[PDB]
Amino acid sequence: PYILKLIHQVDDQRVGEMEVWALEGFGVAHILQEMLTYKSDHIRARQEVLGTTIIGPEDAPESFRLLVRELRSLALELNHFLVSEKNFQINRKEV
Amino acid sequence: DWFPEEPFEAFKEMRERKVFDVSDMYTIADVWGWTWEKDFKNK
Amino acid sequence: MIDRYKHQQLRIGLVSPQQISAWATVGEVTKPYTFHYKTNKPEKDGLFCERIFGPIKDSRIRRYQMGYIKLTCPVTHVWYLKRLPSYIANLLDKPLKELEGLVYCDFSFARPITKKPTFLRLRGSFEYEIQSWKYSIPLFFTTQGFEIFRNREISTGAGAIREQLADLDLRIIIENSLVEWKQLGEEGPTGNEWEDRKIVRRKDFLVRRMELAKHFIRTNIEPEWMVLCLLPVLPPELRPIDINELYRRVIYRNNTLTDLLTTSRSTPGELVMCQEKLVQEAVDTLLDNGIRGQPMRDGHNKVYKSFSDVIEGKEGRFRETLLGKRVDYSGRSVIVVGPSLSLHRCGLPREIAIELFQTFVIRGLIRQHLASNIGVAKSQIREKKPIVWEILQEVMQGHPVLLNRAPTLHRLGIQSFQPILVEGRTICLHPLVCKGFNADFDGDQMAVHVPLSLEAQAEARLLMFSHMNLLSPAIGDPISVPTQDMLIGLYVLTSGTRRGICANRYNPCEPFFCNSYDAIGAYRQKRINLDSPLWLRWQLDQRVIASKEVPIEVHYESFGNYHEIYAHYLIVRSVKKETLYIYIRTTVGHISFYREIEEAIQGFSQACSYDT
Amino acid sequence: IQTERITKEIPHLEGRLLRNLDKNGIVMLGSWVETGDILVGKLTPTCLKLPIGGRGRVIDVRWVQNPEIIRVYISQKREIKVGDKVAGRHGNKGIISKILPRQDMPYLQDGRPVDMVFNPLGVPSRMNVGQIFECSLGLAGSLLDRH
Amino acid sequence: DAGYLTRRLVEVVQHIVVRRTDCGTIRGISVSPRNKSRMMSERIFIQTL
Amino acid sequence: MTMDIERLLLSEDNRFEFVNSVAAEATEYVEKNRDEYGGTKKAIFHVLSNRVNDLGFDRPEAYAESDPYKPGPGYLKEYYT
Amino acid sequence: TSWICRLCYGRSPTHGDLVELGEAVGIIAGQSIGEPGTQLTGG
Amino acid sequence: LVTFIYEKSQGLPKVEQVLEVRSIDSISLNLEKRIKGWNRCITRILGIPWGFLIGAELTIVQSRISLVNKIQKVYRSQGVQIHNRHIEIIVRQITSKVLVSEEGMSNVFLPGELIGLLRAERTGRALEEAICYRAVLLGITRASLNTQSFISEASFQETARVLAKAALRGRIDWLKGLKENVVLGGVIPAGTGFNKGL
Amino acid sequence: EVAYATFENMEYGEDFMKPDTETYNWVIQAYTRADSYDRVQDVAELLGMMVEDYKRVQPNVKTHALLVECFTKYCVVKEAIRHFRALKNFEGGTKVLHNAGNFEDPLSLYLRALCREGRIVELIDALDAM
Amino acid sequence: SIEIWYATSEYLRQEMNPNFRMTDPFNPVHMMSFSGARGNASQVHQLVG
Repeated sequence: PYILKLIHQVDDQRVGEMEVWALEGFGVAHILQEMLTYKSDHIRARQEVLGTTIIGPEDAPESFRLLVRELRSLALELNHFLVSEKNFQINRKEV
Repeated sequence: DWFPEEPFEAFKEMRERKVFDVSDMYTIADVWGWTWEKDFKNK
Repeated sequence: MIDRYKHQQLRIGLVSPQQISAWATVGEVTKPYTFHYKTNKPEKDGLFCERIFGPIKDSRIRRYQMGYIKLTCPVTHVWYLKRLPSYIANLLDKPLKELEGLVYCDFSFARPITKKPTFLRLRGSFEYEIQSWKYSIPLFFTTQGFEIFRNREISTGAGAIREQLADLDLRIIIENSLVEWKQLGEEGPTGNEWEDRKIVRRKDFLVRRMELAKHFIRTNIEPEWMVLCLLPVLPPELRPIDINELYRRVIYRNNTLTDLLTTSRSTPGELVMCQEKLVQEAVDTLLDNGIRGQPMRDGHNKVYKSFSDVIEGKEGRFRETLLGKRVDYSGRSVIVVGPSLSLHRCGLPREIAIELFQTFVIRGLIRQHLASNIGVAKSQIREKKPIVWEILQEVMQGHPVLLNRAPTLHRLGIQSFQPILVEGRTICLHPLVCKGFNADFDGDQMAVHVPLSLEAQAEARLLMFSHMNLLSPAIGDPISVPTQDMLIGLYVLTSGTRRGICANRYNPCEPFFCNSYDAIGAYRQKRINLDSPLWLRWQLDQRVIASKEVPIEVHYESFGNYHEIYAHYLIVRSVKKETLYIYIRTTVGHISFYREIEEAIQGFSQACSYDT
Repeated sequence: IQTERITKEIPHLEGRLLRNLDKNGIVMLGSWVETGDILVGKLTPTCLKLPIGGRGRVIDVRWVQNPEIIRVYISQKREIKVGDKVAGRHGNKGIISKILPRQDMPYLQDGRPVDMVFNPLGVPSRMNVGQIFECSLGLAGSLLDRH
Repeated sequence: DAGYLTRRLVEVVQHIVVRRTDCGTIRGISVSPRNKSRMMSERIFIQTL
Repeated sequence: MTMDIERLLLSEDNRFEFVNSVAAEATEYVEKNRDEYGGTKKAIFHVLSNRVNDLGFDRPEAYAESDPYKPGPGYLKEYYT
Repeated sequence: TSWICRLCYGRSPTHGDLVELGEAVGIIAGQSIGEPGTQLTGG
Repeated sequence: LVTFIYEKSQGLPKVEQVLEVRSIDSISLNLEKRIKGWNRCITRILGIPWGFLIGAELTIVQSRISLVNKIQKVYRSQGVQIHNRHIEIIVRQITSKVLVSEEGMSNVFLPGELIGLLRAERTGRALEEAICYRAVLLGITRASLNTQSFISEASFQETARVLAKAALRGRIDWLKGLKENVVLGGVIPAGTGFNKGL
Repeated sequence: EVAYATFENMEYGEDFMKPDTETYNWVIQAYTRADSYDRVQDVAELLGMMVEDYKRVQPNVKTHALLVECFTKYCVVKEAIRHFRALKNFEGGTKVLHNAGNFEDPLSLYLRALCREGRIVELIDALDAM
Repeated sequence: SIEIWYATSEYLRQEMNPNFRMTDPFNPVHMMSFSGARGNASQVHQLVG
């Protein structure tokens, strides 16, 4: 037969929203967090994540912080509080 | 599959199908012994 | 059992003008400017001013710190005015048409404030300007004294709404709405569908109104905040050089309104309103542009993307940015069939593996003193020393990776495999798992992610591996069932002897093997074919699955031995003894298939020798 | 690259990259180049390195010059390999997963080993029997020396 | 169409998680095998139980 | 190890608690001995090998295996894909 | 309606035993119905 | 020349029609006949604390068995085997809320309010302040927009409308769901993230 | 929500963790003495659980004290009267509802609510209890 | 025209498997579909019917 060679290897990432559903189905909460953290647009954590794995969170991701500003621009105040389970001490997580 | 069209017959279907029965038919007054509540409304 | 309590409240609400100022604390913006055309510098007090939004080049604060705009006249928030049903209309009980004309059709409203004394017979919204209100009343009370109580009697624009909202007695609103709602249901049916249609709308309006009022007094949200006097500004990083021209549009429109008020005795009315309705429109299109009756368009007739749009659609920063990320440690390349791979393994190319395990390889070089520091290791990796590949080979050993199909299909669209360094520049994949991924081999590219944290590596190995996910949760059926030529090969094996007229030319009117090993060995020596019938001396119990039928023929010898010929096996019993000899009529293919399963079980048991 | 001065060599660099740069700063016409080697040495008040995958021999270089424009052409002798896409004219697409020596490929009764092995399962599902006709007729045409 | 339906289906039950051992309910859906076989197969009736 | 992983889960009550316990113990191991779990020995595999050995069975430490037939230091085993 | 207990749900199809606490059983149900989406005369 | 007229004699769209519950008769064309007769008969045969209690339950229970049968009818016809659990979970959310009638007004439940069936059943068991509720079937799109979290509703659709309504009320979200913790990057309260890992 | 979360952990738990009369009082008290959004619906549902669990839990003096406190505060008086009538059957009676005049004394509110609602006949009955 | 050709087509599909089973059980096209490895009766019917 006559067989051609194609161009794909000559001419020539993002995790979608569905992969989140699959990860939640497995219940891999730490893996799911890892996708939306320093292995993403997260400057503070990614700055030292190289060096922790070279030698051997607690902050909202930049995406959430960016989301707050957009809602903050629409005269909407999005506040994240952590009411303590020990002494009921309410503290506002800065975003 | 399909409950009876007649509401009275539908009540019969619930009791045999354990959907609802008289044992589940109670209010706050009788379970808490509010005997005085009887003579305060239907007057 | 005490649950590990974790209470995390995430409240949202309207923001007071003071808290808007608190965000900018001073962040006042007055110049509708940006980076200079020539000097490439941010103008002072501009949309990119360094003083307002922090240093340009720490510099990370520009993503967070934001400024505000001081509007001379209040502006209604279009989310609560033109998004039907209007919360302002519900709260003020006035129909939306009256509110629209009060802020867009230069109408006037009577008695905006009730908490202060008033001396006028005027009642409500006046679509016509009062003749005596412009030259007679101001002259009588003098201009200086007239403006003191001017807004107390007649107010125009969003200022009328804001003062009216402030003046609202929320307790009273609940009381009179309830009795009005009670009164409407007292009459009952009216006999007319149209009248009954409207009585339902009014009753639901009253219920919605009092529900809105009951929420206001139980929270710290003031209804005046629906009409903002300060406009927050997005941080410059989030708006690099579309919405910038909107911000410069409201700023310069508002600034020129100041020039129409700060000047000595400007012309009121036709000029004051002109750049007071426009400033309302500028804030309107800035917040929400799709709800406008005449949405604003650019010179190229492009519909402006409002802040509502930047959080509504998929391109908005709500779904795409949050539900999914441009995850690092990702490598996309063509995949090929690794038929020799194990079910839980995947082959990674050297150039893809080194990219994913960049940090871990550097750690190995530093740990074993091959590289003094990070800089030496990175240069050494680029040098591609033979030691680097040896370090990479041991680094990937025991470190699972996640393989993801970008057009994801199932829960198996993302799964974890143990990577092994393989030759070539393509990702070898197990044939069975390529069905869980629907990985056709006419072209496919997978995204691979390497877990970093020890917790992530733990759950990747212990929850997502293919050896623990064999049943589909839909019904509980296996997913890694052999298919394609795997199923063909097994079918040929178990497709046994030709039977009946397909085996003998004429009506009749075979080797015996003491054990399965001889039958397999004879097949290897080409002595018998795969489908050629044979008799296997069966040492176990009766185990073959055949249709339950009486023997075809029983050869009962006179000495007590009787042979029972079944459809698929021969059983030799005796009366004197209890020998119970069984011979199975089968093929090498059935023996090979049975032996393969039995050997797999024994091989797995011996490897996992818990006995020792 | 569209232009800032093109230099023969940039400081704080070694001969691992600047080996092929010429007097102006362009590569030698006919010099082999690997990934990461500098092609045009520019200095702005900015360079041109060969990206990953790009490799081979430099064939042509253009000086245009008014900012100057430098265009450099590299020829790659891209032979077939694992992961390339091959397809017939009947929609029978295929990725290459294995490359075997000629002595272990299946061979005909004249001793010639086959060049490519296809999955027969593709035909019944995809229902393209034209390749079956073309395959057999191609063998006849080559033996009879016909087209 | 199926992909669009997946997003709506997962959203309505994205919050449902097994969080308690036994909720303590007493009411149970009653099923009888004699009034059911007249419509559906008996094999699928097994899967329901 | 795959059989051993399941064997541990047989005596477990919740597989999500098991992985959390394994991850917690693996983090404890690496903190004590930073320069041990980087190459041929993995922190998580060492935990799994220990947990099997705690049951009374025998496994190699961290399931690590060498290549007795490796000819030279520069020779790395090419995988026949 | 915001969660479900182990007994009320039942036995997990994947593991062949009673479901374990913390399983995202709602998302599993959503995918179990959406996945067969791409699978759905003589008279 | 002449024109004859002759008479000649459902997949994913059928399921979406059933799931979205755009019209009550759109799923079976017979459920409306049952409930409409039940609506104007049960509420008058029985008293105030039980006219709506079991009357709504009859609508809920009958809809539950009807909805699962119609959904399973599509998949079983196409040779698709799905356990009832994965469908009953979807139906449970759909047939969960109950709508209070316009007659019932009080400081507890105002008319035109959406509450859960368990909420109404428990409140009606104790209170007598005119708790008049009728069972309501919700589509998956509509039900997902009426939950205990605006973040999930906002990220789903109608983001401008959901946020605007929540902002006035000062809505508190306890992020007890899964999608809520995804957007803010927190560990989801499921799987390995259930409780706090202890 | 902090108190309710603990209640859920024990409501949907083992037999020895099942709530008793004292437990229901604390959960209701948390919702009644709330400095936040409306909680009358939650109290009614929480009360709905207690009446459903009648075979195990029976109300006490503190139970009706909070319900009268809750209903009078949320202006629902007809249900407040019902629990006050049951409250009168206890010897402690209004003194428990008084709470030493603390928490913006609910005992005065019940008297004041009846006066404004015009339910004078019930008002004279309340004075008899005092 | 529609019915006589549909009945003929269905009869050919109906008789396809028994013909393969009774005459050419080891036919390569038959074994690929009958074993369930690849393809179904409808696709084979497009080739041989």
